[PDB]
Amino acid sequence: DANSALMELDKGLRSGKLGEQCEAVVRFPRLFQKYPFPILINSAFLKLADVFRVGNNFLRLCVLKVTQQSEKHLEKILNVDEFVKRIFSVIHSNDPVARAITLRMLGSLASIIPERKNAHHSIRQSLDSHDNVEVEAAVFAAANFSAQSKDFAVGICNKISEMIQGLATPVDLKLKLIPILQHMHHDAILASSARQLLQQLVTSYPSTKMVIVSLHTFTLLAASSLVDTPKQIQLLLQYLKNDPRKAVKRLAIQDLKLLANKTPHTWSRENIQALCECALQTPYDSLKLGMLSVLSTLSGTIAIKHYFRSSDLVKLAQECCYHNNRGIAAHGVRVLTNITVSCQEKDLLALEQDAVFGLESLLVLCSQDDSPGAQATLKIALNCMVKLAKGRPHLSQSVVETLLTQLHSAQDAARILMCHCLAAIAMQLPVLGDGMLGDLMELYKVIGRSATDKQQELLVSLATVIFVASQKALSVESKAVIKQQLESVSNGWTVYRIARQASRMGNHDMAKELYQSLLTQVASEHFYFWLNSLKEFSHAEQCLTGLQEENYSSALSCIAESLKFYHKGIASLTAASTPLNPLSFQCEFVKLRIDLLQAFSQLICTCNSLKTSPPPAIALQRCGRISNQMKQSMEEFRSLASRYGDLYQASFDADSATLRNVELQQQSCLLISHAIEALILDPESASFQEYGSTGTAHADSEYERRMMSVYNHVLEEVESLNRKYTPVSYMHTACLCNAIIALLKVPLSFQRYFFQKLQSTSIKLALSPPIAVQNNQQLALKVEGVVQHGSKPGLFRKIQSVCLNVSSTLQSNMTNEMEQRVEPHNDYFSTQFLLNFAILGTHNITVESSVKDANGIVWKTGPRTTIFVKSLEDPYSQQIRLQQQQ
Amino acid sequence: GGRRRTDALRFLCKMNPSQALKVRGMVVEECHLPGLGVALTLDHTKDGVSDLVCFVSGLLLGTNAKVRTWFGTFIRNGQQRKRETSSSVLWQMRRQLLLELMGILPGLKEEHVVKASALLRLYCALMGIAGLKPTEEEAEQLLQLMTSRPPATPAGVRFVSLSFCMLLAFSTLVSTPEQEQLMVVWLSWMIKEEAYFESFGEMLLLVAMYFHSNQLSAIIDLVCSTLGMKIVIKPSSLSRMKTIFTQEIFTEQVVTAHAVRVPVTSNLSANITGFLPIHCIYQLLRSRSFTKHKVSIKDWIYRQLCETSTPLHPQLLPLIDVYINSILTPASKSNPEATNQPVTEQEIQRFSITAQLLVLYYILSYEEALLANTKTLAAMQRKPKSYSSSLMDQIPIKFLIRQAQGLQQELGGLHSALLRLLATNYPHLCI
Amino acid sequence: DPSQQFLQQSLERVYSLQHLDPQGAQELLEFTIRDLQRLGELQSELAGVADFSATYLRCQLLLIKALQEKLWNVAAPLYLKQSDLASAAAKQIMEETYKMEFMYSGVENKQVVIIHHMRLQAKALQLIVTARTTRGLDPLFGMCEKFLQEVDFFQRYFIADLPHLQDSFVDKLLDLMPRLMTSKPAEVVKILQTMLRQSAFLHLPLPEQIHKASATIIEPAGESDNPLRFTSGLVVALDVDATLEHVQDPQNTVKVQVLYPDGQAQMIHPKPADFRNPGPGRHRLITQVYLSHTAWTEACQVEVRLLLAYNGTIPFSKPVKVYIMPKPA
Amino acid sequence: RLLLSTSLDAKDELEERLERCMSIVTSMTAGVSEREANDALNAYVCKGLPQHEEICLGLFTLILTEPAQAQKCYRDLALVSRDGMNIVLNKINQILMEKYLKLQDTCRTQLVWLVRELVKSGVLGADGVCMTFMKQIAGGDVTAKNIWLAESVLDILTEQREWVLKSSILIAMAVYTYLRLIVDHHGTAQLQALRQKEVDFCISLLRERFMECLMIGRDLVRLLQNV
Amino acid sequence: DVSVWEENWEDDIVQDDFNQQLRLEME
Repeated sequence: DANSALMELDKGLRSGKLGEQCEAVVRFPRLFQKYPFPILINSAFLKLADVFRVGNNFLRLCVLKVTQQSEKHLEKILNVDEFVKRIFSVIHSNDPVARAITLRMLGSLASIIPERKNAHHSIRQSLDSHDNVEVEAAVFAAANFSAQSKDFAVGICNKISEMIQGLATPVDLKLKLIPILQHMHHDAILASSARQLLQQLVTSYPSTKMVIVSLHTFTLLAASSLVDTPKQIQLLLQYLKNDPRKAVKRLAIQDLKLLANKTPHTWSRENIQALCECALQTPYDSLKLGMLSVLSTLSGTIAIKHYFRSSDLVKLAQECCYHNNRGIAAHGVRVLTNITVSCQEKDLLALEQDAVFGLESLLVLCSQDDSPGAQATLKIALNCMVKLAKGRPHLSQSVVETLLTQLHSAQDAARILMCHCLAAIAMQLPVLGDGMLGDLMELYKVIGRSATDKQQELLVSLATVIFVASQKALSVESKAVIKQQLESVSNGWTVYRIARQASRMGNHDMAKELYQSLLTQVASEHFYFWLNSLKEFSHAEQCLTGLQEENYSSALSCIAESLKFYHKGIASLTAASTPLNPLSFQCEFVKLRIDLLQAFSQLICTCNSLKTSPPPAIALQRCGRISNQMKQSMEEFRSLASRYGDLYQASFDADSATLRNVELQQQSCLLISHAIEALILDPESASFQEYGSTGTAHADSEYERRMMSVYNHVLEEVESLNRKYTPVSYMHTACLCNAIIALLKVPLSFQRYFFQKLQSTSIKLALSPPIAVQNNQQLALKVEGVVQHGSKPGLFRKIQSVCLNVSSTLQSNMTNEMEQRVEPHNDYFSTQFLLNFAILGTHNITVESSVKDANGIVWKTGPRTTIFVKSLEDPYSQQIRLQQQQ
Repeated sequence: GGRRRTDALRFLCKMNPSQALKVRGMVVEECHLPGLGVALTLDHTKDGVSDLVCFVSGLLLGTNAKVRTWFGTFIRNGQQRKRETSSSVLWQMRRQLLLELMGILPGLKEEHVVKASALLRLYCALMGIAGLKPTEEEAEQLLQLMTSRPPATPAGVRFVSLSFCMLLAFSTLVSTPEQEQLMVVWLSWMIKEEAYFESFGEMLLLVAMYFHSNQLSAIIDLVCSTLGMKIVIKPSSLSRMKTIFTQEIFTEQVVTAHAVRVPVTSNLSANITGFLPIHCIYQLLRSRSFTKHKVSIKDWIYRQLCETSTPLHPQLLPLIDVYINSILTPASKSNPEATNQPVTEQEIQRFSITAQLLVLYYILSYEEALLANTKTLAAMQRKPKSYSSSLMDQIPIKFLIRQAQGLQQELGGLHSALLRLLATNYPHLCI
Repeated sequence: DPSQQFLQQSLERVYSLQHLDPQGAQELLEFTIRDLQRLGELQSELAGVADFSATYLRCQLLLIKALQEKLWNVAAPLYLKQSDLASAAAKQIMEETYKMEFMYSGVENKQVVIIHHMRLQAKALQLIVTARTTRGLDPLFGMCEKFLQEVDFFQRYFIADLPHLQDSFVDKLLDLMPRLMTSKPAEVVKILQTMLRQSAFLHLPLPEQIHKASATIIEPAGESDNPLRFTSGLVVALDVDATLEHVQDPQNTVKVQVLYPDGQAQMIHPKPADFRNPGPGRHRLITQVYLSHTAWTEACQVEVRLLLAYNGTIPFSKPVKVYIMPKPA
Repeated sequence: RLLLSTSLDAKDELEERLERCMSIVTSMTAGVSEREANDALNAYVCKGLPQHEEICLGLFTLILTEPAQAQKCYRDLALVSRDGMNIVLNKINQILMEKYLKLQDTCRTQLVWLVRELVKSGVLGADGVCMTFMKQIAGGDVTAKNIWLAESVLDILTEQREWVLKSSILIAMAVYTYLRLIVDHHGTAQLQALRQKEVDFCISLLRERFMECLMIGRDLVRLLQNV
Repeated sequence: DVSVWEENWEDDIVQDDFNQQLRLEME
């Protein structure tokens, strides 16, 4: 029990022996962790303050440690007055150490008790004491209170001004005193006075340590108070150009880096001009590197647009990209990359070649250095050329060419990073050239007997670029790849990742071969079934590759065979599900794929039925059977689209790529449905405005681009047949089944969330409840749920507000319908609902939970928890009702 | 009517074989006519793993509880009625499973171990959820499958754990005495094996300790967690098994020897929950068993403390306290940690900060125990065996306690105990 | 004043640099609204103009982000409204335009014209998304006719201000008004869609002096676990006290609202007598709101909030909540 | 009222102090939620020392009043006690050994529950409470309620024998008193089982704490010869 | 710091329980 533990811990505090006392004191925060109950926290802190008052100095310091650690819990203190009063009493002790500990205690407590005048006066008094420990404690407490309070801030600002101006203060204490001024951002005039004070400081104390501290404090103050940021940047540039000391210059670099990271837009053209001039003039490599890092950080924002041709920045960037030092070259080429991508001015198009060639030079420099700094510079250069290629395709071709030329002679880690960069290049830009594939295959061959330890990641990355490059099917080169794998790998995990990439890029035959080869290595049950299911899905998709244009019999045959393999695969997959990591997304995705293929099979069957079931002689109702079958097909495809949308809403944890893939599947379903509608059911109602910029969309994957291309082709095909034929013409079914086989021609691509799941978040959804309640007293149910997270909470999404919806029904009707939106508010929400049950009997209470993200999208994620409640009345009400029922 | 409908669907599916599995999927979705689904699977079957095994495993162990309950009711009703007249498709399915059983039995081949384990899991699902009373030939084949000796691979470890859980769950399976002595010689052979512990040894030790403590409910929890479903086990059968198990195959001496043979749990912490070998060692040490059975627990405790992650597993501090208490028995006591290279190298081949703090707490609490016992002693002159004052010089106490103060919330009880030790025995460090 | 000229030059920076690509525009808009919010927090004097400008630039940012959504390069049949952001963007711009118009005191006609222009742009965006999602010609015709009626109402209302809205959305619509009126729903929706994309960003003139209105409920305070026990069916009266600042017509515009824990959102009109003025630029509000309901299984929390009504209503203060425990008969 | 009495019984000033304690502790609560109640309670306690003592005695009497209220007020007392309630325990001893002749049966049961809670929690000075409560058992009597009380405190002591172990003098006091009870009690099968429990506990204490039993005196042998 | 490829699957700083067991199973 909470109170039992509290007093069992308390008896240690009263033990007298110091060991047990300090043991209990440091045991207290764990008790707060177990029981965040404000009653317990209040009582415990009162006991803490009592023992702090009466105890010796070491016990007081232990209580100080506890107070500092228990920061999150102390805003729930009820009797703050008594607590701080008995804490404050120790400040009158003649023992300077006790006064210092009390000052530190008040500083820790400053969050819950600002604007307390006696505490402020105690801080102000101790600041001018003689004992250095008390003075340092007073400085710390002043920092905290000035962070919290406002009037205290201006008072301490005045006192610090007259103290630093004074001569009694030693140099070290002056150093400790200056960063107090970083909290003077409470109002404009106070900040301006602090700025005048800091100007006085830098003028009249020019030695290294305190100019360092003072101008860093000025930087923080300007960052907090945005009014004086331009003059602060101007002052920093002045100190960078004029001051000769290396340390002061390096601090200026760091402060400008902070300001660039925190407010790039405020920078002016003059500031960038001055920084570029400083970079050009200085001869030291380290200072140049740092200020070019600042410039590069600026270049990756809107500062370039505010800056604007050939100017100081361009000349500096060109000069630095060929500098000997690796870091300077990296930052210079990044500046050139940013300036080229950001704007399309004529001089930029002229100098874009310079950026590319400098990038190649950096690549050849870093291709064999093999050091962590070299790895970082190589990563920077590869990211820069990926961005440049995303901006400049005609440059991207030469980028690909030089990447392939340097791939062969590069080292293993350099090859891994180069392959990652090339994979990004190929994924974003489709027309990479199949001439790449020969070089990659040749490189893959020689690497087969290269090493054993680092060979694994190089192999998987090389296989990834092979699959991404092969937009079409494979050949005997796949046989070479699998032979090399079987001969040299002997690891399996790399085989699994290569098969996973194969399934990702649609090379499903390779995936089938690898999964079949890999089945024996596994040891568990669910993993064995999962691998078998992946093998069967790969086989089913490799069956899909047998389609040819305009052949519909073979198309139906392939669809049926793929349905057989898919059913075997889904049986194996649903055998693999376990309570730990239940394969929910995979099961639902495979079910929807099977249902879509079944819908295509039935639609092909109806297109054949147009000639197989001629219209009755009794008889656009002439082809009655075909009309009814097309109605059923439209219903089935609409339901399939709705279920794909439901899967989309349920897949909140999934990444962007998986969501886009599911959206593409739903769009295919909607395309088939709309084609059915326009061609058969009502071409008059088909007033489509499809004419637009659909083809100009930026597709992020080859599969997505092909899907959009076939969408556009089918849509323009439908429009040409809008009115040109009778509603049940053979051309309609011909175009429809042509669209079906065209959609099925491209291979299905899996995504991250199918294999690897991140951002795992669920809702416990506790509540306050086989249940019954009086009908007169309407039910009030309190619900609350902790929102669990796994590793990074906000990786892709960020839950901005929980949405709760609850329903009531009898015979197990929708009688209690209301929606509530509540924020997590420290990742644990709570609220209540009021429900009524007029009907006596069995009532089911279904409560649903939905998640609203930062973008405003509504996601149906949480548990579909349901509870049963019985409805009944009290005895005397029923008795009087029966008696008066005349 | 049901038989006629099932026969008509069978003829329809035989007429269009490619869409048969579509009909099976529709059967599963609608939860109507399970016998039809089983018959369709059997027809579609005619090396890998049979699709029937995958289908029944998916039905029984899937997420959807409605399908599980529906299939369980179907199979239970099918078993109850007609007393094996061979009309129902359930007996055809059981005969198919028997044929698969005879197929997998030969020890087992290299890759056949995973399929055998899968069949064991399928039969576990059947006998647990369905309540299918096995036949005598079924029991004989199952027990023959349990007795096999896979090649001590991780698949072998999984297989032997599953088989042991199998024997634990269903004492009716073994039945007659010859099968019982077969299973006990199999258990003895499994005990004699060592490569499994690189796992099965941990759960075997756990079940032995639970039987000794008679925590049968914990046995049920562990078995259900290991297999992967919830099953009512009727603990009376577990008592009957526990009788022979404890009295012959696991005495306190042999389980103690196995426990010191058991590997430590690497990087243990509050992140990983449930019972662990540390709990078993703690229970044994509480019973003073190691000194009774003359077993050197010290090496295991040292190596365990070397393997620790940042959050503090709650059982570590009571373990160290009892172990230190175990060093102060009158007649014979457990060997304390060596003054040599273990302790010295721990405090300077890096080791975790938690490991350093735990061993430091061990030294300090050992000093307290020395001061408490030497007041009485009444034992051999080597009973103190105190650590050299030179050793106390090397160990940086203040720096490590600074680090502990930095990492308080991960090491609550540890930090509190450490501060108590510092205040009570190193006040000059507490100025 | 350094702060005033800082705000002026930041706004001038935004007005000069609006012609960037969408990424740069979004980044600059985000940085500027962050800076304006920080300035409003830092100095309470300029909090009025700061929050006003923050709302206007947030409207602009919402408009910009909506026009870059994926659906503009996908055909209407393939559209799915589950991932849609344009409708929510239009809704938020509508609410923020109402906040800009009514919440802040001292706004002159020269600000009302731009606020209504932003409202017109939001209505146009709503028309665009509704045309995208639907397929029946007649609702498109009706919606477009209503939208053209609103455009006519706007341009007739502010006849004296059109020369100062050059290159704006409404100006370009007026230049194309006969063509828009005569054209079919598809052609008109397409041409107004491509017109809205190229519309310029009007320079909002800063008022000479402007304060944001705000209320803070203090009678229930932050509440407590203690519930107001009383018999069910009957009514328990709850005192309401709030401090209203810079409200133009509080006795008419301000309405107290209480939300029971269900769909029933009861609304109340405080009488003009209870409003009292202790000092200039503020208004005290003493109200005794009356709450009744049937029996509850246990004590539950009931929410009360201030609403600022106009001619609909908007939220006006932090939603305070109190615990009520209606005991049975 | 709380203590059984009639009109002729003297107006007990200690009981009037208890009544004033009832007034302040109940009227200050006013049936509000425990949060604000304990906030105000701590304020009143920290105002001064006599009001702190009055609040403590009110909590103590509430522990003797009603079960749910006893639980809540014992919680509040453990939460708000400043000095660990040592002088409160002193006043508990005084009220106990003085007013036990008139204490109501429900109050007796709730006081026994409070004693068990204090012993289990290990509050300092509980040995004094244990030995003064032990002193009230009258020797050579066979009243059912007294025997039930003896059995209840015996159960308390048996479950917390370690707390007896850390209290050196209480070992001797308890073993001597239980030997006296053993020579007093006999006659019924329930008393026979009680005899078995007492003799087992006493033998265990005597063997495990022979050195501590040395200071009991020669009367230990006097008790031994009869048993 | 920056990453060369954003959609790279070989990033294994965060390994889920399924992949944790799968890696340990066959290595």
